Formats: sequence, structure tokens, C-alpha cells
Amino acid sequence: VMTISSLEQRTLNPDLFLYKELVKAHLGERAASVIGMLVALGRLSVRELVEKIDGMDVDSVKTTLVSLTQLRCVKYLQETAISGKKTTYYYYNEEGIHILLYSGLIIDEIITQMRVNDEEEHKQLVAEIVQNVISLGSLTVEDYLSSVTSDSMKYTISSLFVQLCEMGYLIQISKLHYTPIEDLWQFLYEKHYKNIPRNSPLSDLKKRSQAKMNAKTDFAKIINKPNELSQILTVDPKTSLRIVKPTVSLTINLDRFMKGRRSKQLINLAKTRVGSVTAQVYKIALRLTEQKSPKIRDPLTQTGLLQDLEEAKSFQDEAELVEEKTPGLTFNAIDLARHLPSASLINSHLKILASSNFPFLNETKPGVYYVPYSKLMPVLKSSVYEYVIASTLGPSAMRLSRCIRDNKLVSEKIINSTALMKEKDIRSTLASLIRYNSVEIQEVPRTADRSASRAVFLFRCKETHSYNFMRQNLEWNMANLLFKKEKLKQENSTLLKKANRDDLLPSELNQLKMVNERELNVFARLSRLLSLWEVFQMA
Amino acid sequence: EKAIPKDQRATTPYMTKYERARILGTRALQISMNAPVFVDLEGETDPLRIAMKELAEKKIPLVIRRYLPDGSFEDWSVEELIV
Amino acid sequence: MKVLEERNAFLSDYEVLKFLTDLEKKHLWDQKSLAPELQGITRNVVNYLSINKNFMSDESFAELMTKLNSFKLFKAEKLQIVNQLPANMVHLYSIVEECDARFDEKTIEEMLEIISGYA
Amino acid sequence: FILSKIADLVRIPPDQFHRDTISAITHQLNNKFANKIIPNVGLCITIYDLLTVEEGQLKPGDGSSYINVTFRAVVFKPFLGEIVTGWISKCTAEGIKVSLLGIFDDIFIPQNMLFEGCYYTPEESAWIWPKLYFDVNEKIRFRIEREVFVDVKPKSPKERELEERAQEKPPAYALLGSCQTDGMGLVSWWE
Amino acid sequence: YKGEVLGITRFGLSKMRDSVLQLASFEKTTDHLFDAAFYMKKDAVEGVSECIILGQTMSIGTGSFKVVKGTNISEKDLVPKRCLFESLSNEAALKAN
Amino acid sequence: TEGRSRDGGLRLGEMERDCVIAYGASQLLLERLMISSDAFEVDVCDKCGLMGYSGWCTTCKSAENIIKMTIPYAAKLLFQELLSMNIAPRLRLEDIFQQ
Amino acid sequence: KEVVVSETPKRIKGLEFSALSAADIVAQSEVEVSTRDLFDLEKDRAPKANGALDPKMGVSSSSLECATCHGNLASCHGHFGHLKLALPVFHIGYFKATIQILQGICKNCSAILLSETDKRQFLHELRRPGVDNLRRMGILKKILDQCKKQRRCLHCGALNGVVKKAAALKIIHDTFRWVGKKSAPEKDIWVGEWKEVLAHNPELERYVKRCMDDLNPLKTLNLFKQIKSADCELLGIDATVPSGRPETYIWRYLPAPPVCIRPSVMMQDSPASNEDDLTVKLTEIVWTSSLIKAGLDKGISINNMMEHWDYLQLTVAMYINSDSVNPAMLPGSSNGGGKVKPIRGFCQRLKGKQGRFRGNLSGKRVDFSGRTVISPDPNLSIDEVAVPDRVAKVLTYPEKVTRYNRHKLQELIVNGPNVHPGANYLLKRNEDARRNLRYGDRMKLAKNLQIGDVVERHLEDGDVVLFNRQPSLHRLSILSHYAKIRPWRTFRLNECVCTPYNADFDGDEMNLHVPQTEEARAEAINLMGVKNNLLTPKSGEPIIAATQDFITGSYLISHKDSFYDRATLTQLLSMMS
DNA sequence: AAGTCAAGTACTTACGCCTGGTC
DNA sequence: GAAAGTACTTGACTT
RNA sequence: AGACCAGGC
Ligand SMILES: [Zn+2]
Ligand SMILES: [Zn+2]
Ligand SMILES: [Zn+2]
Repeated sequence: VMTISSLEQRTLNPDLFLYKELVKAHLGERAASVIGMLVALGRLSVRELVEKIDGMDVDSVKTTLVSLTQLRCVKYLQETAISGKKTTYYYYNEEGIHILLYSGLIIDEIITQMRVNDEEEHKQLVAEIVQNVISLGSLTVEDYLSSVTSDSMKYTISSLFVQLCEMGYLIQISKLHYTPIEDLWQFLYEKHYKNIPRNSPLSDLKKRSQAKMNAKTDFAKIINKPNELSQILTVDPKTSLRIVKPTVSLTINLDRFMKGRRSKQLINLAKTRVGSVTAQVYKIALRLTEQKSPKIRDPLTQTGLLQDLEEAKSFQDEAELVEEKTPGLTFNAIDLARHLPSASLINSHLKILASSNFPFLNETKPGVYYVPYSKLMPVLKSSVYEYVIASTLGPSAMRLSRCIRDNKLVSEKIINSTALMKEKDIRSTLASLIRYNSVEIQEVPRTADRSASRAVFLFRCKETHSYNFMRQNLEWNMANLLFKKEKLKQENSTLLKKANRDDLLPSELNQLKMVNERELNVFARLSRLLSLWEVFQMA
Repeated sequence: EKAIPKDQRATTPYMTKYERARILGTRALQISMNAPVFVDLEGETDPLRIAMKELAEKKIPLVIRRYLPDGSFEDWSVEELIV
Repeated sequence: MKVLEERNAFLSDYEVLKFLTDLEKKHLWDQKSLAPELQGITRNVVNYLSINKNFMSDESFAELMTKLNSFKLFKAEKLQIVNQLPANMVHLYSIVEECDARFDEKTIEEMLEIISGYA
Repeated sequence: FILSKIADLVRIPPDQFHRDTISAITHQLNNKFANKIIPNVGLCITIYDLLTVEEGQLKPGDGSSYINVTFRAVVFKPFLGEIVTGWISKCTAEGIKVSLLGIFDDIFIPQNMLFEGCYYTPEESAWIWPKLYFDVNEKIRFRIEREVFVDVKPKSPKERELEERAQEKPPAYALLGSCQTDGMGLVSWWE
Repeated sequence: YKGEVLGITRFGLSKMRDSVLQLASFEKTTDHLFDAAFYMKKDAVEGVSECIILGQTMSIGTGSFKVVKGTNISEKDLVPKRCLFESLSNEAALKAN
Repeated sequence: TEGRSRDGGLRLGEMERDCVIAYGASQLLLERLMISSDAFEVDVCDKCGLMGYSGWCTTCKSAENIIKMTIPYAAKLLFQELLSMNIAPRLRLEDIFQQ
Repeated sequence: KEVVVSETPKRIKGLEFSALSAADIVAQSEVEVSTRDLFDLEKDRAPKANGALDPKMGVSSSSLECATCHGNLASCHGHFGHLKLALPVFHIGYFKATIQILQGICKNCSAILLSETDKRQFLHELRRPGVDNLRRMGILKKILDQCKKQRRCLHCGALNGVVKKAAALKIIHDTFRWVGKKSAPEKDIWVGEWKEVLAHNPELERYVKRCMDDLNPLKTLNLFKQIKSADCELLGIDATVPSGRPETYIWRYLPAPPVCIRPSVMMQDSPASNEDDLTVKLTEIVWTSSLIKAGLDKGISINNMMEHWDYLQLTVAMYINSDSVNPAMLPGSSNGGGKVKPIRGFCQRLKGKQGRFRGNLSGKRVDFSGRTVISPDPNLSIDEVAVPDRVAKVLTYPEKVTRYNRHKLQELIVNGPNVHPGANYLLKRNEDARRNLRYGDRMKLAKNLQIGDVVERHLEDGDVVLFNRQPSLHRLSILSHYAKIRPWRTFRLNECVCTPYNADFDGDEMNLHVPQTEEARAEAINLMGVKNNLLTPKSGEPIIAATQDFITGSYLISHKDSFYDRATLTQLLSMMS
């Protein structure tokens, strides 16, 4: 009745509307059009935009194009055909809107981890700098330096610039860094099948080894190019201190921002399982070793090509061995209570972090101890997931979830016995558990091929389907959240315009405090479930 | 969209019997709606028989319009057409 | 229905009465032959218009341009002074912005004397 | 007053075939607008001239004549700030409502931007100034300020039949203004 | 003419015609209605048996042409006449400034 | 209806239907199979093409875009049949005039 | 006030076929079913309240105020309302296509399994500007047979097999034809899973096995909620997104039909009112639906509810279709017996021939008609057909009196609807109900008779009527003649033509149709007329001429032997004319 | 082990229209 | 019990 | 309303 229950919008926009919702708040109108269409139909051509919508031809497209490029909201690729001419195809770019869905959250960690400098002028300084970075979408150093006032300290803002290069965070602008992972692999795939001068028709399987191995080493140099390079940033001419290259520009990055929150999730699990001091001891390790830790960067070869059935492991364990290599080889030798803002050696507090392992924290090698980034994720997904059902439903829903996960695929016979207590309430919460997916249903017959009821039942599996249900939690929570926040704007729009011109009456101040209240609380709810989604996007 | 000039036409100069069906039908319908008549009327009844008489002297003030497949339009006057 | 433009060349009120005298002339021409639903605007226009200037002309209108040209008052005021509050002091002070303003002592009184040269 | 330029399609029956086109289209266009209010262009009074008229078409199911023509209609609106003669009609405590005999009573000036010392009384005395005042039947000069447009007729059958068996918002064309510049509201204060 | 010999039978009657109603007319019921909805077909109302459903005219025979009458109106008298408005107004502002 | 003791009528069959088609007469078919049998008017909106009562489109309340025309009763009944089951037989309209 | 109103003539261009998704039915919703079973008769005067049938849905009777609108039968047409179905009960018609949408997608990640340039090539193909419908089914087939051979999913996890749809309405996908004697990483877990089963109770699993894996309608619906945007185009679904993409091919809501679809059948004597089969269907649905609604929490168990929900997909399938009613199912009560044929309520009445599309829709009925036997006559010239005055009294025709008819038609009014030259009806331009002239009046009523009125005169000479024989064969069946008024009763026409109708007389039957508008009337005689139809459409030879006695009669007259005299030749010429 | 040409089983329609009595 | 055709899940034969 | 059977061309 009256449809105000929002059943109208409920069915028809999975994923999708997420993107063009955000960019609408960003810009709106034409900007939401192109991207929203770039999503729905996927790969898109310049002329193709005009055909579909009748979008105010060639005035809007050329305007939106450069607008999307500066903030790099479009993945760009150009090639040709055997017939002739040229073609330029655009893709929905990485997650760049998610960064627009981040903003201050990134700047948060930027300010908080800028410590080792104690409560300085930095707070107002780089906050002005970083806000100028993301907003413009690209920043050249000299033109940025030109914006700084004269007859003052020029290297005060450059006191932290060469400190902006730091370890992670801001890196240089490079070339094809924005590029489809599938396409760059195919572009690098040339000169490999292209390589042989009619060599010899022996061992066809050697064409495999040739192309692959040569592509892998050529892939490593490309992906590690943005990762760590000290050429541009560490330039140090005389008559000065170390100063970043005035020519080469910079850009923000996925590296330590996606890592910092990943450590938080580890801390949240840590702090749960140990004391506050132990969480700190494990923290100081992660802060130093986060540089060489792939973690969030893990698959990196996954998108853009096949894995295998047979050779899947020969791919997978090839990654697992280099996931064995770098953490084992490179990472820190044993230190003693490094600095920090309990005397002697704190390794004893590590040993209590050692002896107690399951699920995680401190599995070791002889002579050197470090936490694996491979086997760690499964127990990380376990915990958070079980806490989700814990928060959602009562304590009954918890206990049964693992009851299916101890052994696997069994009937109600040993379940009723081994679970807890009562049949009818179990059947109740069985239907509540089986309500939305995640246990599926088992299909095996009884004394027939396929006939009817009384066939035996079992409960099992569905790890990825019990994952994706938290990916539905991604958009539709934030959706109505941000939407009815935006609807709160246009409703009070006549007031807000009056407030802006004023920057009177008893009741005009009332609705001023009203919206502002709702605003502050709706952003606190946004970042809340934002932190929840971020952990669920992997495995 | 625009009409081909009166100068040149690819269409046959004669008229189809299907055309005669609508002409007599149209004009007679306007008679029942109380229009005037451009021809001398002997004492009689009905719109139909006075319509055939109206066509005999070709007093119909109508211009027949035809269409090609490409939309090159057309213009054809009843009076000029001959059978 | 479809509109081909906002506003065409500015039409003040003179020829309204003149060409609604044509609308008059055509249908029944009112008061004379007295011895649809167009009567709403018909009786309305002629009454409001004519009653003003009583308590008009042909040539002198077109000859009123002379000093009305040399004056820089532009447009909005131009066709406005045709009817409202002729020829006394603060009357014309209301219609035109910067009425007293620039030129005061004599030149604006030249407006008063000529618009008093109306009737 | 001002001259609008619009286009339109006209249906003339067989009954008008005996007369001339221009005379037939005239009467029809007069039945179209006349006193009716035209959206966003202001209020229209009469019709002026005829142009562009071309060959009319015919649909197989009627036998009438449909012609699409454009014409320039005489409409009404002075401009944002114009002063024009009129006089009041009704009243309450809001502000005075001035009506120009010959067009509409739609003009209404509430008291906000009016003079500092004016107020309504329930005493049946209309308005008072701190120096004199007036009432209906006396002429008033009023300046235009604000103009508003509405359409709003999606009335529900559920909602419509409600008002029918049970037993205002008419702002089709509405103008209002601010007279605070001295010398407004009566012409005999001068002279 | 399509380049392959087929036709006149329900299996062969779907070759060219994209009109779903006339094909569901001759022989079929359930399949064509659901199939056209699945693939989200559009097509058009064009043919004869298609038009007799929606109850409108025909594109062949008597309905192959459009009947039109002349307006007979002259091309001259249409021109408007403006007086006294375009004289005083513009010429006043255009002198010396 | 058909038969006797109620009232009578006649039948144009699909076999006979082709005959009047072969003559090429459009006008005769417009009168006979529509006006002579069942003549019905239906309110339809250009946007979200559907059917409604009076000036209300239900799901969208406008009354501004609603255009009223004529159409056989069998059509509307078929549409109310189709739409009852899940399928969308949407209708879109254009204008005859303006060239 | 009083703003202007405009109108424009509008034709029909095309249609758009698709599935309404979840938004529209609740938007078109007037009321909600709720309740259950039980037509919800108020127990006093026995009116319906809410439920399936209700004061506002549609109306089955002549009074019955609708309360959505007023004017009952002669005004109201129909209104829509929805129904809530516990769990996503499966579809019927889309089921064949539901296998295909479930085919090309890999179950693990629930995404398309194709690879790069393959997809890139096909996406370029269909976007070629001109395309035949045949090309659609050609590629959409191809793309679906391309995913058959590939045993390897690309970017996501592990993989699986094909879906062969084995059973009806039971979808089970067999993971099968795994690499022969080659250990899979998944198989090692697979066989390891069963080892923990056969350990506890070795009896049952070895007893019956190898049924592989199925897909529940609920979980395949949750499997359809992942893929959005990307490409649904290779799957046949284009998104301009009024519709929410193929999440709509599974029943969730439901469009409960108006009362204009099926009424409550009345009369047939008796002191009561009778429901119709389609009403019984959905009112039963609310029961078997709410059965799960009440359940699933408080009482019952796991495997009981199962077949009842499997019984639900049986009901809805039978509801809108035919042969899905008996997939290994029989109703018990007392036992006894089943086999009632007509129960099908939807796809049948809409089915071809008698029900809707052929018989009813293009098979419509002709008003203003007549039928009677045949009988010869020499005296009627061809294109003339004599119509008896007795059936000419009940056969009318519309006439609009203008400028001419004023004289005679006003005389026809005062004449009366008894004698032949009269009028049975009158219609004034002021739009009354109608004026039937039988009961009274006449007289003074003929004094006014304004021009814009309409009066129906009796059929008379000089009119146009088309003639027909029911077993139609060719173009020469339907013709058109002039009418006439003669005595007795019969349809008599010239013997010159027995050819086009193939008339042996013998007491056959002949159809009669009289046009209405002046347009169609002039169309019939000036085109379909006999004089123009004198020649056969095919051979180009005259199909009509003298026959039998006329032929042998002309022989003896022109016979070389016979002679005649002036007096005899005189009357013979006078017999000619 | 894909790619392969030839095999067993399962489906929708086969007559235009009318005029009578019977459950 | 209609007969006529068309469409849909499996084996030799290769590589 | 949905049914039947006989029979007509
Ligand atoms: Zn609508
Ligand atoms: Zn109703
Ligand atoms: Zn997959």
C-alpha cells in the first residue's frame, strides 16, 4: 500500500546503481549517464554513447570525457583493426569511485600514520595539500609549488613532500599504470608467440614454457615499477637537502591505505583474542614489515586470464612459493622492544603469542618468526563471518553454523543428537538458516532414481555463496543511506539555499539543526558498514 | 520529406480503381455533413448519386497525394488526371 | 500548444483600442447597433482604456517622437508615459529609475510641458 | 500587453466550407484561446494576424479539414516593475487586494513591503496610516514585483468523489507587488 | 528469395516475418508469446492480419494514399502591418547612443 | 450471440476473410469488424504504455500524457488476459499529422 | 483561470515484449488478497469482502458499486491486485529458457565462463546494424554450445559440469564425464566427503547413489542475483532497465486477474450464484501459500514442508498451462477417480480455434444481417437482389438529413414503423440516450427535425447490400448488389449468375450484410460491384453468362431451320424489351 | 579426451458454417 | 487407436 | 455459462 515501503526500488538494481549513485553526488546529470551506461553495457565506444541515450551529442561527451579522465574514472585503451582506421574503447575504471567513497578515510590514516612527528603544523599543512591532490586527480610538483605563497618558507610544505613519497602512499604518475589487466597481458603477450624464427617443430609444449616464463618476468618488472622505485623521489642535488623531482608528478595509491585497515581487522581479531599490550607488540612488527607485505595485493595475476584445472596449482603454488619466498626471506630478524612512545626483552610476550596459535598469530621458522599471509586469511574470514550471524540473529544461529562445518554433509539424525536440545526449535532455525542460501540443500534420493519426498537430506558447503550475500550488503545498505540523505537535501533545499546566503525566526533554526544531525549520523553509519564490507571482498 | 516538384514524376498518369473508391466515398461523406455543391443538382436524394454526378463534370476540389517507398512524397490533382 | 518564441516586438497600448475597434466593427459593434463569449475581453478592454484619457489622436502621436527621441530614457519608460500620470511633478518620478538624477533643473520640465501639450 | 508568436493545428468542419479560409480559421482560433490563460506566456486577450498557412490534410475516418498554422496572438503582462492603474475590491487582514477593471481581480498586494505604519483592524476599519488612508471604489496605482505560475491538476478519483459527496488554490495567473515608494494607492493626494 | 527453400509449414513459417501476433495467429499458442517476452523482442505493427487486431487502417489497396484538399488561400494578404510602435521606441535609443 | 430464442447474427470466417482482402478494400473492413460489432474507447499513456480508467494511469499519476482513442474490445480483453499472466505487451503511440 | 486543453490524433507503432519485474504489480495493486480460501462472504446478505473477489476488483452484477469508481458494469472495466507467494515458486513457460540461462553460467562463481576475444568477437557480431531474427537464434545457440566444451572456468576458483535437466519441473544438473582416471583437486575432497557418510551408516548410501546435484528454485534465484550489467546480451537479455534483468523469470509476486477475466456465472435457473474455475484456482493458492507462512517457524519439520512447496509449483503451472498438471501426481480424497478435462483455466481459453485468437478475435460477428433460402427470377437484372419487406422492416440503416432529405425524411417520421416507408429510430444532435419511435410520439416531433440529427430509415430501393454464401472458396464469393422490396419471403436473385456462389438452389442458405457509413457503402458498390467482377480473377475469362435453359433456348431461336413472321417477330421484339 | 556422424524417444495439428433437441 | 514431422540425449571414429 | 446428440450445405 502506497509503495512508500520502497519495494519499488528494491528488486531491480544489484551492483549497478551503486556507481551512478556516487558520481551523481559527485557531479550528477551527464556524469551519471555515461558511467551508468558504461557499467550496464560494459565496454563502450565514443560514438556509441551518442546512439543510445541521445545524450546532447558531442557537447556533453567531449566534456564528460576529459572530466572522467582527470579523476581517472574511465579505463582507457586504444588499438586498431586489420581493415584500418583506429578505435578507442573505455571501461569502468578499477574502483575509482570507491576512492570517492573513501576520501577523508584515506586522509584519516594519512594524518594518523604521519606520527613520529609529534602534533605539529603538519595538521593544517598536508591536509591542504592532500585535499588538493585527490580533488584535481593529478598533481604536478612545480605547478603545486607555484600555488604556495611567496616570501615565506617554501620547503616548509616541502618539509613534508619528500616525506609524502615516504614508503607507501603517494607515488609518481607513470604511463600505462591505468590499463585493463587483461589487455596489458595481451599486449605483453606479443613478442612471445611472435618470438620464433621458424625454430623447430619439436615439443609443442615448449611454446607454453617459452611464452609463459618470458611473460612472467616481463610482468614482474611492470607491476614492481610503480611499487618501489627510488630514482625520481630520492633525487638530491647540492645546495639543498633531499628534494623530490620538480618535473615528475605524483598520485595516491592502494598500497598502505588498503593495508592499514587490513591490519585493523587483524587487530580487532587480535585484541579480541589477547590483551591490549599483546596487540601493541604485534602491531609494531606489522608497521615495519608492511612495506614488503603483498597482502591486499595478493592475486595480481588472477584477473585477465585462465588459471587451470591441472596447472591451477602450478600457477597457484607458483604464487604460494613466492608467497613463501618474500615473507620468509626478506622480513625482519628478531628485534628487542624497538622504540615505542616492561623492561628487558619482550620476546616472552611473543612466546605467549607463539604457544597459542589457533586460529592465528606467530607460526614460525627456525631462527626467525613471522605470520604467513596465505593461511591467515581463511581464519580471518571465518571469525568475522561467524560474528556477522552472531550480531544478526540469536545465539542459536551461531551454534548451528559450525555444526555443519565440523564434519560435512550429514542428515538430521546425528544433527538432532549432536547439536543441542530441541527438535521443533531446531526446525524453526533450520528454516531460518536455510532461509537465505549458504547451506544450500543436499539432493540424494531414496530407493529411486528421482521420485518424491522422504529422500535423504544433508547440509553442506556454499562458501562463496555465503560470501556474496555480504556483497549484497555492500550497495543496498549504503544505497538508501546515501539516497535518502540526498533526498533530505532536495527536500530542505529551499532552506539550505537560505542558510548559504545568510552565511532569523524560531522554526527556521529548528530544521537547520535537524538536517545537520541526520547528516552527521548518516556518515557515521556509512563508514561503519564500510569497514565491514572491506574485509569481505577477499576470499 | 519535401515534395517532388510538379515538373517531373515517375508515377503513372492514370488513376487506380482503388482511388475512385475513396474519392466518391470521401466527397459523398462531406455531403452528409452539410457542405455545399459545385455542380448543378437535379431533384433527387442521397449523397452518393450526386457525388457520381459531381465527378462527371470533375468539380471535386481535391488533390490526391501518393507515397513512394523512400518518402519522396508527391502531388497530384484530380482535375488534371485523365481516364 | 507549441510556442515559437517568448516575446515578439514590444506592443504597448494604443492600437489595442484601434484594432479592437475592428473586432468591434465586425461583430455587432456594440453601443450603436444595440438599438460568442468574446464579450468578456471586449467590454473590458474598451472601458478601462478610454475612461482614463477622457477625465484619442492620429498624427500628434507620431509627432510626439521629437523630444521623446532626444531623451535617453530608453524603452521601459518610453511606452509607459503614454498613459499614466501626465505632466505633474512627482508623478513621472515613480515610473523611471534615476528620474530626477542626472539632469534636473530645466530639461525634465521640458517633459512636463510637452506631455501637458497632449490635451 | 505584448505580442506572442505561436503555432497550432486547426480543425475546420464542412459547414464552414462555403466561406473563406482566413475567416474560418479566425473564428476557430477565437474559440481556442480568447479569455483562456496560456501557460508561461501570460494571459491572452485577442488575435492579430495569420501567416505560413499551407495545404490542410485529411484523415480517412472523418472528412473534416485539418490545417497547421502559426499566428501572433495579443497577450498581457507589463514587465517586472511596471506601475499601472487599478483599484481594490475585497479585504481581510493580509494585505489589500487590487483589481483592474477590464482584465482580472488577480492582483493582490499583502502588507509586508508596504509602508511602515499600515495595519488592518477587525473593527471594520480597513487600513490606517500614521498620514491618511482609503478604501474600495477609489483608484489605486500599484507596482508589479512578483509573479507566480501553477498548473497542478492530477486529482484522484478517490480524492475527487470525496469532495463531491462531502459538499481553494486557484492561482492560474497571479501577480503581486510592492508599493513602498511614496505616492502609490491614490491619485488625488497629488494635484 | 531468402536463399534457401523453406515455407508454408509451422516449422518453416518462421523464417522472415518478425511479427509475433500473426505467427501466433495461424498456428501456435504458448511458445511464441513467452519466447518473444524472454528475448525481449520489439518488432512493429505493420502487416494486414496484424492491423485488423488493433483495429486500424490498412497500408494496401484503398489505404495506399492520403487524400488532401487545397486551402485556396492567397500568398499575398498574409503579411502583417505594424504602426506607431516600431517608430518611437527604437529610434529614440539609437540616436547618438 | 448465436442461434435462436435469444437473438441472431452472421459469421465472417477466416476463409471468407481473405476474400475482402483480395478486393483491396480497407474502408469496408474498418466499419464491419469494428463499428458494426464492438466499438470501444481506451485510455492510454504515451509513457509506460498501458491501460487505465478515466484520467488515471495508476502507477504514475499525471493525466497530462493520457491520450484517448478507439480500439476493438477483443484487443483490450486479450491485453487483460496476457498481462494477467506475466508478460508485458506495452503500447507506444505516434502522431499521424505533421507530415 | 480555466486553462486551455489540446488533443492530437495518435496511431500505433510497434510493441515491446518483456517481463514486468516486481515493481509494477504492487504499483498496479488496488487491494491485497490476504485472508485465505473462503470467498469471504459476509454472513448476512452474502456479499464478498476483500479476499479474491471483492467490492473493488471488478463487478459481476448490474448494481455492485465498485468503490474505486462508479457506474458499475457500463463504466468500470477492470482493476489489478497482487498476491504474496511464500518462497520463489518456479515458472512454467520460461522453464525451457531457464535451462539455457542456467547453462552458459558456471555455478561456482555464478558468472559467465567465456574468454576474452571470443566474447569480444560475438559482441561485435550482433551489433551489425541490420540483422534478421534468424541471426539472433543462430548466435544465441552458438554461444551456448561454446560453453559446453570448456571444462575450465577462467578467473574464479574451481569449476563444474553441465546441466541436462533430468526428471517434471525438476531441475537437476549432473556433474559428470570428469577426466578419466585423472585425479581432480575437487574430486579428492568429493570422495573424501562420502567417506564420512558411508562410515556412519554404510547401508543407505551404497543402496542408492549417483544422482549428482540439483538446483532449488530459491538458490538458483540467488544465483541470478550476482550477474548484473556486464553482458546479459549474450544471454538474450538487453537492459535499458525498466526491468531488473532475469531475476524476473521466477515467480515471487503474482497478478491476480480482475473479475472481467472471469465473472461469477449467474442465471441457469436456481436460487443462487455460481463461481468459475479460475476463481477456485487462486483462492486455493492463498491456502497452500499461507500454509508455509504459518509454518517454517512454530511447528512441523524439515521434509514435510518440502513436497508441499513442490506441490505449489504444480498448482501455478497447471493454473496458466495444460500438461504440467500431471507430473507423477494424483488427487486423493476417498480415492475414487480423477480425469476432469476442462479444468485448465488460462492457456486454453486463449488457445487457438474456438477460444480466443482465431475463432473469437478475427472470427467476429456481424450485426445488421439476415438469412433465408433461394429462388430464381428472370425479371431482375443482374446486380439487383430482391429483399422481402418483412425482413426489411427489421433491417435499418443510418441517415443524416442535410439540405435535401429534410423534405421526405420528415414525412418518413410521421409515417410510422408499421408500413414499409418509415423509421424505427431517431437521434438528436443534443445527444440524448436515443429516441425510439414505436411507443408513441411521432406527429409534432417531425416538425422540428434539426439538421444535425440522425434517423434510421427502413431498407428500400436504390441501396447497396453485399451478398454472401457461407462456404466461401474464392474471390468471387463476396459480391455486392442493389436491393429491392418484394412480397412473400425469400432471397431471390437473377439466374444469370449461379456461377460465383455455385448455387444449385435446392433450398440452400444465403448470408446478407448491409453497410453503415457512406464511405464503406460507396466502397462496396463502386469496387466490389458485380459489373467490375464480371471477369474471373485468375483465368481472365468471363465467369458469368447465360446457363442451361438460356443456352438451349437461344439455340432453338437462332436455329438454322426455324423461320418467323412479322407479327410473331413483333411480340418477340416486344418480349425482348 | 575433444570432435565426431549417426540413433531412440518425445512432441503439436490435421473442417467453413448453421439449426435443431437433451443433463 | 490417429500420422507426419521436428527436437532432443548417446555411440563408432578418429586424432 | 459450459455441455451433449441428430442433422442441414
Ligand atoms: Zn503512465
Ligand atoms: Zn472499477
Ligand atoms: Zn566461475
